[PDB]
Amino acid sequence: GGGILDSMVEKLGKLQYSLDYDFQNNQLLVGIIQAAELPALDMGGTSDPYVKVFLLPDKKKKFETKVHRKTLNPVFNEQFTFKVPYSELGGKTLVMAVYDFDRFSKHDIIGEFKVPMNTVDFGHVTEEWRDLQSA
Ligand code: NA
Ligand code: NA
Ligand code: NA
Ligand code: NA
Ligand code: NA
Ligand code: NA
Ligand code: NA
Repeated sequence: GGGILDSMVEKLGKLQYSLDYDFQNNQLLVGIIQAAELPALDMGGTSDPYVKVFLLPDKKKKFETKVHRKTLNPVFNEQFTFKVPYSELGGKTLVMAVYDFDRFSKHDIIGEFKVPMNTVDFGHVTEEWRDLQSA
């Protein structure tokens, strides 16, 4: 069953987020809440996680949480706002990507996932845990 095991979702941790569309101010609100069970490094190391948060296909610069040093279970508790009228949302996709900050080399991705806005349930707050997907 090795081929089948290789196809399984790898244990790269999970991110909890929330989402709500503010119809008063016409903006998408995103909560980056916390991550859990991020993978250990070699030599028993922990990573320095942060999250990038952004819409596709939009080309504007990505939002980022603070970096949380030396933790596999960070609590971010950050909010981000996207000023996009509802009518223009559905064709877009929200991306959340967790990276390992390093000062001296490329920041390795830990993993990512995507939320197409056309299967967002508008008008109720969305909150879930999502397994980070390999990249
Ligand atoms: Na696997
Ligand atoms: Na694998
Ligand atoms: Na493999
Ligand atoms: Na994975
Ligand atoms: Na997983
Ligand atoms: Na995972
Ligand atoms: Na956590």
